Amino acid sequence: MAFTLADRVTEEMLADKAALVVEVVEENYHDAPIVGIAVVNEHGRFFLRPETALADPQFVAWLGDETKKKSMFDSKRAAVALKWKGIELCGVSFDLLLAAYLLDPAQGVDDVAAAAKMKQYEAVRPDEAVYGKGAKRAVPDEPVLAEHLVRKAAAIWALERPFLDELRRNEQDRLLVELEQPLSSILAEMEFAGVKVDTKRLEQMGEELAEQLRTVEQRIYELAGQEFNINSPKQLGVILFEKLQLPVLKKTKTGYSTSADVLEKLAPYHEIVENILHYRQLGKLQSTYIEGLLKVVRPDTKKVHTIFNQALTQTGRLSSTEPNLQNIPIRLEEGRKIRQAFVPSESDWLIFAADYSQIELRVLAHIAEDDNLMEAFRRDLDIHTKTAMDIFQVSEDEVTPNMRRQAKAVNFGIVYGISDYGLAQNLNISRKEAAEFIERYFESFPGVKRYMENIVQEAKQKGYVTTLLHRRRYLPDITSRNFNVRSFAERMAMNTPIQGSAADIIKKAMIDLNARLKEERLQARLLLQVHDELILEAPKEEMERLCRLVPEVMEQAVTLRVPLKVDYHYGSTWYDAK
DNA sequence: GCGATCACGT
DNA sequence: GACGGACGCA
Repeated sequence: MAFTLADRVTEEMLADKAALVVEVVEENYHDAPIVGIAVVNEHGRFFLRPETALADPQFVAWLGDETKKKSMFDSKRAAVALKWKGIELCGVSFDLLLAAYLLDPAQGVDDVAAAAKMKQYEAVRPDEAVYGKGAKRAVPDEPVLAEHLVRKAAAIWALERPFLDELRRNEQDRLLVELEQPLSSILAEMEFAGVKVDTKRLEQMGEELAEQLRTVEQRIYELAGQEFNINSPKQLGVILFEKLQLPVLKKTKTGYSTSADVLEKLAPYHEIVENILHYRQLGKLQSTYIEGLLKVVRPDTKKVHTIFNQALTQTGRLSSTEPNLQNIPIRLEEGRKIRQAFVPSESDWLIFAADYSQIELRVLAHIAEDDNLMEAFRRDLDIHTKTAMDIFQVSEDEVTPNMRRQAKAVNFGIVYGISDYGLAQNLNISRKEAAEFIERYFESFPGVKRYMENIVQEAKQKGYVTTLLHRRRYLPDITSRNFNVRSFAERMAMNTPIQGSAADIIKKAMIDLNARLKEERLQARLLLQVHDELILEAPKEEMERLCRLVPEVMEQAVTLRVPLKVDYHYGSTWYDAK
């Protein structure tokens, strides 16, 4: 493009409206370099070196002025990288990444060029073509870098209006401006704050694990003949199914299955199997959680700073990476103790955790208007026990533990939209038997059945389904003549208004909570979101206020035909917040 | 640099 | 045949 390579900041660069590019090339933008800045506004196109621009008091003033509106792509990346430099970014009124995510989350828009292609704009290169792939990644020389950054800013400048126009046609403009963009700032603060980690406690757990892995690893070698890579399903498969001749219950595309569900059925045949299961559990904790956390914890602050991917999933859920903090173990006690290493950032603070109880089935009761399901939540029943009572036609005192377990698994399948092979699998029954359970469910909950039928028809007719706050998911596969592919699209038509509305609700709750915390002059702060749960830390003197405030704000985020209900706990570590 | 397999929470 | 971090091979 035609643009100015500026040696200093000028007044015409600080207009009331601009496309702004604050380029961070490193994937993890925490404390990462800013390699260049581009500004496009009514007066022209400008490239600035960050050493110049970020030391200029008027430019910094302009970045922080809420009344100076900026249009950007992935403003959270820029906001966080600037936070690490002590600079506040305000006034971002349009985020092209989030706009493209809302318009079609299946596109996988991850740079300006991919978003621009959605509106037939191609005068910008993909970041990968400019910087390189993995190891071959590099920042090019200034003339090349400056043209790329100005071309990205020019693209944002030209694309704001067509994206906003389509968002408005879809009734998603408020979803962008009042939900996703405010949430992006809250996520930035959460990531920047980080979670404090007790690294010595993690190290001693790693030491304990490494000893136990060593003991089980040698026991496996004695029970087998040879030594082998227990972590490679191929070598393990030769040992189990050829050397020891265990029955082959399930094959994979490349060989025999050694999944935990197959190994458990093989346990009676040979002592080695239980040890492989034990090794898999321990190795999971060591490699994924202990080693992963120690690798990414910042050694100066002893904090981990995750990155929440706000623009990735087709349901509207967040994801979390580097480290992923949304799948820290909790089901088994050995892994749950890892949560003891997540601690408040200040002495005499505590961890506070609040979770919605059954938000997805409450959402389902609301959208389906199912009388039976609505009444169960209005009575605040144990929904798994109640589902077992209806599915199996027994009174509450005849629900056995196994009945409740199988009803909970049906509830899981309904809440996530898993296939009948999925449900049969984790219930260890036949696909046919799993389908009969679903059948008995629809008979006890005929409103849910009507809703499933109607929403599949709606998806076929409109081409998409929507959530309570107008998030959209397109389902072109709903007319596929491949039965599996079509069934998958049908389940996604059912599931997305459920899981996606629950995502809408907690995102609004986060916005409301952040505003309420400031109103009430609390020091408490949000640290993590885990799909239906919010994790905070606060001075211990604030716990009593948070016990009243947090559940109320989360419960009042939307109004449904059934109440929402939030449980909460607090303690000295994340583990204790139970 | 990839594709494949397994496993964690919600 | 829901979704979203970590051998094999190359």
